Amino acid sequence: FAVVTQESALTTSPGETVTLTCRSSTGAVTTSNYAIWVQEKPDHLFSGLIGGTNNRVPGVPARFSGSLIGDKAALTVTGAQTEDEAIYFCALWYSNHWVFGGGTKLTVLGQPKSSPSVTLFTPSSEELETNKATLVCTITDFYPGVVTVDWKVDGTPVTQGMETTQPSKQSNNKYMASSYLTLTARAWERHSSYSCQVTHEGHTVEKSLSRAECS
Amino acid sequence: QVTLKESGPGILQPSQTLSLTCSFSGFSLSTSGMGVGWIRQPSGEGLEWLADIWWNDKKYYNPSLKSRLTVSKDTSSNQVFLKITSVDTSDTATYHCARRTFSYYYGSSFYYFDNWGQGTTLTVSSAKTTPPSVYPLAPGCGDTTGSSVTLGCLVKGYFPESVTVTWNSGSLSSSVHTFPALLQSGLYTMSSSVTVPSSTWPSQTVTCSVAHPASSTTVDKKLEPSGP
Ligand SMILES: N#Cc1ccc(N/C(=N\CC(=O)O)NC(c2ccccc2)c2ccccc2)cc1
Repeated sequence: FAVVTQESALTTSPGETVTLTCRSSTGAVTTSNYAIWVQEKPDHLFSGLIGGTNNRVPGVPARFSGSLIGDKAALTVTGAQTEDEAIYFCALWYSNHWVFGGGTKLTVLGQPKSSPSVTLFTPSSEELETNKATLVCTITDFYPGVVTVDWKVDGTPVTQGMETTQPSKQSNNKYMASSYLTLTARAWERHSSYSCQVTHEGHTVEKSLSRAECS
Repeated sequence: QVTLKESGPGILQPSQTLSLTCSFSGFSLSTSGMGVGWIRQPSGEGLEWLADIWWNDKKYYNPSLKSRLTVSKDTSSNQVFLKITSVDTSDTATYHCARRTFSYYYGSSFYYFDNWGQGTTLTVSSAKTTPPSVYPLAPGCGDTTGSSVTLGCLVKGYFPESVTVTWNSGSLSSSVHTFPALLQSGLYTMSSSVTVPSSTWPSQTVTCSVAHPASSTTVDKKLEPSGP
């Protein structure tokens, strides 16, 4: 019933050394927790990396090493390569059960950072007929693949209504994602300003719709 | 040549019983150190370990799922099973089975999750097969000007999953970005956007075609400009 924590995202460049951690909410991670490490490649491709807490599964590149640093279990990749860009999970053992961490999105820069291309669409007339008003805000061509979507109405924030998708990879190896804000035809016609606030690499890229536009 | 391949139902009504099978190759549960594990990846979430069953028939379970989970092996046929009763909404995820390995090196123990199957998907929805609603995403004001213009298609409320959209522009419907499904309330929702230069629309005709084989229905929607 413990909570296993790992960083959410880490960025590195080819040739660099990066360390990811795994911590137990109940104290120190010892050898008795037998830390495991697995890698997730796009399209449900999982591959085991570390067993015991420092033992490698045969066949795995020699650049992945595992150990215990302080009260946490760690995973170092010496000389990261572009194909190492993936999501890494870690699990700990608590006597009779395993509990996985949240995973870490690891980005190994195989190209310069790219800001997101945002676009915000308004409810179609055909949808408005059914008393429902969906807002579609598409975000593309961003890299690293970590972004943060925020919605508003008249300047005040929204705390109910959005559902953003997990970033997918494109052909150009860049990421894309899509967020929706569902309102009723009523709530839509009772406000004038709508915005999609997209955060990437510290900076914000906000888009907007005003119901007074188009003359 | 170690292989693992999971088998399951796909869609399920709440309350029903799930029955997964993990057929494997390149190893046997007769030999020591061998065993198989069950892990699931809830859509939009991380991993959640389910159960472990070894060669000596030692079973290990998820504490909260205990009362509903039951793992068993068939060394004879070379497959492992997993049953999960009173399945509800929280059980829609993709299920994987992985080879568990045990090593006792110099007093030190090691436990691995080496080989994994690609997975099988399960959607626990009470909903009946429903056709998709298609709405055209024409560019609103503010930014109607510019070099190129991005159009779109909102495909809404359908079941089960699997829908394919095709764009048709009279010049260069180049940048097509199809987005993954977002199961809202038993029915899905996805989007697809295409990009064309501001001189090839409304001039050239753009239409998005939608297909839902499970229902066989197909929709063609023309993208027309949004005005006052
Ligand atoms: N994954 C995993 C995992 C599975 C089993 C164990 N168990 C563990 N001891 C306590 C227990 O069984 O409760 N270690 C075990 C063990 C038990 C069951 C299956 C394999 C190994 C063991 C057996 C024989 C000699 C040394 C160690 C620890 C981790």
